[PDB]
Parts: sequence; C-alpha cells; structure tokens
Amino acid sequence: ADNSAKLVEGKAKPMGSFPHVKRAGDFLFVSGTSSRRPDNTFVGAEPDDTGRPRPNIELQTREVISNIRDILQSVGADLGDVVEVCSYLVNMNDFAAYNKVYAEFFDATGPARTTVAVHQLPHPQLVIEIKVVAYKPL
Amino acid sequence: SAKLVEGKAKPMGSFPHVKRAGDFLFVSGTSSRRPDNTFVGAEPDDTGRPRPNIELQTREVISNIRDILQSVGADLGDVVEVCSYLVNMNDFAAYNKVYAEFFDATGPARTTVAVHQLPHPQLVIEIKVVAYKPL
Amino acid sequence: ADNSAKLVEGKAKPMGSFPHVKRAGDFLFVSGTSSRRPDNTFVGAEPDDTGRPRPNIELQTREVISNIRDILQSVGADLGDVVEVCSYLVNMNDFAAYNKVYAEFFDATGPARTTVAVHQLPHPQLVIEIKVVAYKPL
Amino acid sequence: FPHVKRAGDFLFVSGTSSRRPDNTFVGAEPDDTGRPRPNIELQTREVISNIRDILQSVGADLGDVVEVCSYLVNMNDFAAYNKVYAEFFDATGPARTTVAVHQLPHPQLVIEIKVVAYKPL
Amino acid sequence: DNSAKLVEGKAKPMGSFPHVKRAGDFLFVSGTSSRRPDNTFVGAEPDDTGRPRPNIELQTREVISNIRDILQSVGADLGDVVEVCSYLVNMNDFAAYNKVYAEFFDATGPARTTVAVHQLPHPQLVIEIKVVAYKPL
Amino acid sequence: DNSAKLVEGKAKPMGSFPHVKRAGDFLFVSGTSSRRPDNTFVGAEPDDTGRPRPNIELQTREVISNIRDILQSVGADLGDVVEVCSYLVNMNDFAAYNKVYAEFFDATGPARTTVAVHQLPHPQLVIEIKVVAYKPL
Ligand SMILES: [Mg+2]
Ligand SMILES: [Mg+2]
Repeated sequence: ADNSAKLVEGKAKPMGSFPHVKRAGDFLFVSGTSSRRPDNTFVGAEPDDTGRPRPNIELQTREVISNIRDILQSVGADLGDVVEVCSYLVNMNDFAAYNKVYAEFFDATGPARTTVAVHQLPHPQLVIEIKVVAYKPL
Repeated sequence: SAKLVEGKAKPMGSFPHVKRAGDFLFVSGTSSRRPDNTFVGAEPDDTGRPRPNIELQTREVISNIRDILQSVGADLGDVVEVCSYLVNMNDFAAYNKVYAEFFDATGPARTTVAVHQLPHPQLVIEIKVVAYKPL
Repeated sequence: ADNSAKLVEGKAKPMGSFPHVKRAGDFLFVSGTSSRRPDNTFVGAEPDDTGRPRPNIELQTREVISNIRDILQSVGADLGDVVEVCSYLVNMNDFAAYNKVYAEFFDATGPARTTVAVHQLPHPQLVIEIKVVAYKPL
Repeated sequence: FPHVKRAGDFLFVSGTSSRRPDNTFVGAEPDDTGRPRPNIELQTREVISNIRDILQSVGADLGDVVEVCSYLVNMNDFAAYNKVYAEFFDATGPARTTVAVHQLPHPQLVIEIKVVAYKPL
Repeated sequence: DNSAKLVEGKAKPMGSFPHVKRAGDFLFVSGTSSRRPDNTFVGAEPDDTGRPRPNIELQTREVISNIRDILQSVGADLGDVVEVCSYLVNMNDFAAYNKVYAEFFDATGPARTTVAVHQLPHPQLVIEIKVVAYKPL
Repeated sequence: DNSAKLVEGKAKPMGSFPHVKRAGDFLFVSGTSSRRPDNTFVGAEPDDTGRPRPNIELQTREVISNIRDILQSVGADLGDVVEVCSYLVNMNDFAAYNKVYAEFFDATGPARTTVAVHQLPHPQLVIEIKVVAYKPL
C-alpha cells in the first residue's frame, strides 16, 4: 500500500533497494538487521590494533535486537508484537552467548524462533543478523 | 497465543514451540531431539560417535511438527510454508523421500537449503513452518 | 483450502512434492525458486570449454525474479504485491551483481529483504535461490 | 591420472579422487532422477587404490607412504572413510590428517587424498 | 621398523595411524588437537547446559604443547619444526590463535599456513595443527 | 641458523614466522596471498560502494609471482617447486585459477592439490598457495 514500506530515519541505510520494514495487512516484515551503524562501522566488531575486526556475538546480538526494536517503534509497534524470529549466525560456537542475549528480550509468551549458521552474511565482520515478523493490526 | 507443548523437547532458548498471530501459526525450527535431549536418528557407533540418519531425523522432525500443531488445534493439512535446513545436500534425496510421506503438491510451499551448521552437531535436518488456521 | 495450492504450467517441475505457490488467507507463499528451466537446463550456468558449468549471478538472479513474477501472475498477483524476499546466495562475492539486478525489479517502496549465503543449494550450478511472501487479498 | 613428482628420496603425489580419465566417477552412481549418490566407502577405496597405482608407476607402494592428508566434505562421512583407511594402512604406517573442506573440485566427490612417500632410488 | 611412533600419555589417534612418522631425516606429525588422553578436550569445557564452549586460546596452547611432547618423545623439539599447517574452523578465532602461536615460535622458525576448514573431526575443536620437522638421526 | 628467511620488500607475514624455511635440501614456503607490502590487496579493488571485488585471475597471478620472488631470494626458482597446495574459497573460481596456474607451470611438473576452504585469513582473498621446493645447497 501507499505507506506500507518505511525507511527509518537514523538507522543504517539498507544494503540494497528495500525498506527496513514492510506492512502487509496486520503484519510487519522487518528486513534482516545487523549491528552496522549508519556510518558503516559495526557495533560489536571493534578492530584491534592491527585493524582486524574482533566480532563479539553478545554485543552484536544486543544491538541487532535494539535496532529491530527501533524499527518497530517507527511504525507504531514494539518487541512485544514480534511473532517469528529467524536468526542467522556464522558459527554455532557463538550460540550460547547469542541465546543469553536473546533471553534478555523475549519471554514466555514471545515469538517462534529458528537459529542456523549460514556460510556468510553480507559483511565479514557480522556474526549475527536477525529478520522478524511482527503482528499489529492498525 | 504462545505455546509450550508438553512431552516435546524443551526449546533451546526462551521461546515457544508455536506462536499464534491472527489466523496464522508460526512453528519454531524443529529437530529430532527428544525431551530427554537424546536425538532420534543419531545413534552413536561403538566409539561413541553419533551416526546421523537423515531419513530417521526427517521423519521425526515432521512428526514433531504435527504434534506441536495438534496441541493448538491444527494439523499438517494447515501448513502453508515449509523451510527446510539440511547441512549437506548429499542428504537431499532421502529427505525428499520422507517429505513426500507427509505432504503433496496440494500442500505447503517449500524451500530447502543446506546451512553451515545447525544448533547441535548430530543434526542433519531442522524444519520451521508457517500454518494457517483461523480460530 | 481445495484450490489454495498451484502448480504453474510452463514452470520447472518442483524438486519435491510441493506446489509453486500456496495461498493462505490474503497471503501467497512462493516456493524457493531457481533459474532452472522447464527442460531442467539452467539459465546462467553455461559450460565453459571443458564442459564445466560457469555460474553467472547476474543472469541467474534476473531469471529467478522473472520466474517468481510468472508464478505470482498465475494467481492474479505481481511483483508489486511482494512483501518479503529471502535470498540465498552461495558466495558473498556474488552480492554486488545480485544486488544490482534486485534493483531492476524492486525499490525501497517494495518488500523487506534478507540475503545470506548458504552452504549449498539443491543443484551445484546454482548461485541464487529466492523465496517470497506476497500479499494480495482475493 | 594425478601426477607424482620425485624430489630427492621423496615422492609427492597430487591430490587424488575417484574420478576416471574419462571424467566419470567411481562411487557416485546417479539415481533415476540423475542426481549423483556419492558413496564415501567406494570413493575412499578407489582413491587409495589409485594412489597405489600411481606409486607403483614409479617403483614404490603404499608401504612407502609417510604422510596422508585427507580432504572430506562432510564429517558425517568420517567413520566409513576411517574403516576403509584401515584396510590399507595401520599404526606402523604414515602420519595422517583429516579435515572437511568447503568444496572439492567436483560436486560428486566426498574425498580426495594427497600423500608424501619415501623411497630412495 | 622404528619409524612410526605411538606416544604414551597422548590421546589415541582416531584412526589406524601413529602420532609421528620418520622418513629419512624428516618427521611428519599427524594433525594434533587439544583432545586429552581421556578423550575430553582442553579448551572446550561444557557450560551450565552441558554445551561445549570452545576457547581458541586454550586449545591452541594445548595443541602446540602436545606437538612438543610428541617431538620430544623421538628426540626432537619445536626448534626442529620446519612447516606448520594450521586448520581453524572460524577465522574470527585468528587473532587469539596467532598470539598463542607467538608463544612457541618466531620468525627464525617454521613456515606457516593457516586456513579455516569446513569441519574438524570433533565438533568441539576450533584448531588442529599438522607439522613437518627436520631432525637427522 | 640461516635456514629461515624474511624476504625483504614482501608483505609482512601475518604472524611470527618467515616467508620460507629450509630443511636439508628442501624449502617450505608459507601460504602466500596477493597482499601488497602496504597491506592493501592486488585483485580486490573496491567497487563504487567501497565493497571489494575479488578477481581470481589477478590474485592468482600475483600469488605465484610473489612465490617466485620468495624462492629467488634464497637462490631458487619456480622450476624447483615440487608440491603445490592451493586454497580457494569457492570452486566457481577454479577454472580461471587453473588457467593462470598453467601459464607458470607444466601440468606434469609439480604435484598439486586444490581445495576450497571455509575461510582464508583476509576476506578479500580468493586464493592462497603454499609450496614445497627442492634445491640442495
Ligand atoms: Mg514472464
Ligand atoms: Mg579400477
């Protein structure tokens, strides 16, 4: 519909020609979200002295879910409206720490979840990207 | 709207097996893992080394998905999207054979990929589904 | 219901016992789609001089989206009804060319998008498969 | 066939697969759908047999092998590969290292092995 | 002959092969992990839920220590190593692995090649190292 | 004593190791990439968006030229190479890599093994090669 898609001010510009979130009837589809900042630096991938990124799954996961919360808030929803989470790791050795952060945000009572490790995410510094579906009738 | 199914394996994290949203049901990625955290279809050999069996795991995964749906008054006939995550495409033909025991071309859309890893090294398949069932 | 699933005439036969597209209320779920033709050859994987397939992400991505359009058209919908795109690459070095083709078809007023590289797709010649969700009330 | 190169007392054998000179594969029989069914047991046995043939071409044999590097694609294939390996070598034989790689050069392959052998002239 | 050696007090090899094989003046050491004799793993202690928590620093240190023990059992030492091949599973582990490597070797020591493979033979491993050493009898 | 060499003017090794190590009559050359001395990369020019675009042909040619330089610094040349181990990251790069390889080497020259690994030590890389050469003093 006319204003179904939203680019959210203050968030990182999407990697391609697509919005952060798309409404469809009562549903909201949130594009895969990373810890990347608007200046194209990465939360939780601070380079060390040699310039080598040191990815931190705890820091990136917390920032990804925080970013998703901001996106939902821009279209009148919040984390309590999320009904499906798809989480893409790059290494399952990051699972325990990612799971610990996930539990800071989602309770009983929360969305369905699926977690897999993919071969690569779109930037080599990423160790997590999450896409969600949310439900909130207008 | 959210459901923890009894006698199914306790979810890896703070999430239900299934979540209702309006007329829809979202089912979390499901494996052959039993409640006691052993796995159907990953029996250890004599050295203690698990031997994954894609046919056995796939059948148990879909059976488990059926059970989850049934706990909220739905069934496999209500499934509309299947996403399947293998770890090696050489397991495709067996997975494909078991899939056909449960679904046909009047059933759900299906997407199948091999991922780098599933959450337990014994696993060779996990499936998540979307189902449609107005109250 | 009885006519909710559709096998589309003129499209490649699905790899398993499933339809090209499935309606659920106002939504349409489109099965993961490749550049495979109805005759089981592939667009964008021409053999080189030794017979070794040479995958071409530009050509495959264009064919995949063209095919998704065909499937949607067969049930009275179109790319403008798409609301979520999930793209599966095998090599992130293919991302830039994939991204360029995606922009030929969709823009920021269109669907949410998620892109990851998987370990393997169902045929070794493939470098992209895409599944979509569309929204089109009857 | 994969090539062997002598260097002093040593023989370096190119990574060897179950592929034939005519580009067909031992141990990846296609189903009626045309999709290959890679078999680690058949491929491993053929690879080690192929390495034996290459070594015999230059006067050596598997008893002269001193290092084995094995490349799988799927560690779920390990147990069966391991059993075939034991048909040809034992603990008095070569050092061995086994990993799974992201890809081998052909999608039908589930094993490739490179070896170093020692056979002074 | 005496060319192949099974080193006492080390983890039993997972196939029918020795820890180290001599060939003329050379020693080939089989790929070595942090796995202990009792088949537990240094640097992959299970957490609260029983899930292994791999630690590249701890595993890398134990790997090179095991290789040192193996060489010392045949009268060689790390000063004799001439080629190191390191197999990670995740390049995000590189920096910590690299720092541990420097505890044992320097630029007067062996050539080194480091890659991340798809899988090692046990899922808890984040490093395995194969070496070639040179030690004339 | 003089068996290890850090080759002047080449990209600095990523860790505490030399470019090449002698062992008796053999030379072991560390895995080599297209990385320049200033730690930029040949064959991975960024596109408009600043995203690197790896080029297997350009990287492979630079890798072999670098290996030639390293061998020449210790008095050897490509003719002395007896084993080649090549690490790709995607087999769709294989044909082009092989074409460049054949510009330098006879196919019945050195023994060769080519696999695709999960990752190389820098994400811009699509090829790294390690060699063993034979050159008695
Ligand atoms: Mg058309
Ligand atoms: Mg024969």
